[PDB]
Amino acid sequence: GEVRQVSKHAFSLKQLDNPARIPPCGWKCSKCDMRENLWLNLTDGSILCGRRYFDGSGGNNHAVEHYRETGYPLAVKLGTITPDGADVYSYDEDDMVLDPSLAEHLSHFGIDMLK
Ligand SMILES: O=C(O)CCC(=O)c1ccc(S(=O)(=O)N2CCC(c3ccc(F)c(F)c3)CC2)cc1
Ligand SMILES: [Zn+2]
Repeated sequence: GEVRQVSKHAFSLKQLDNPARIPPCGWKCSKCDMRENLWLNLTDGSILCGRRYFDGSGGNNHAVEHYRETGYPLAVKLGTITPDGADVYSYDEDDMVLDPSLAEHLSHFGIDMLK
């Protein structure tokens, strides 16, 4: 349906130790020159570009390629984080999802969504 369901990964997500401090702006894909359509993987804090859709819109597939190598399922679209939530995608469930632990998962990378 249209409503975003809770990811089965959200409660128990393992976030790796020694995370980067993710700034509030100015990000780049670590694999190419893209400065828009960037996805923060919530396990490892990688910042990588969104996929090429079958219409030829979107990025260079760096975040999806990283998922295929790591199995790390949850990513948040940088620039969509507000006090009211964010755009969160599950590669595993293949859907936009709700992460009830989003505030904690972002706080891991020094992101205060409330700000
Ligand atoms: O990228 C990544 O690596 C991570 C994010 C990701 O894989 C992903 C996949 C599917 C969706 S979606 O199902 O919500 N939807 C898919 C069609 C999109 C679209 C594109 C162009 C349009 F012109 C349009 F009208 C719609 C809008 C978004 C959202 C995100
Ligand atoms: Zn890229």
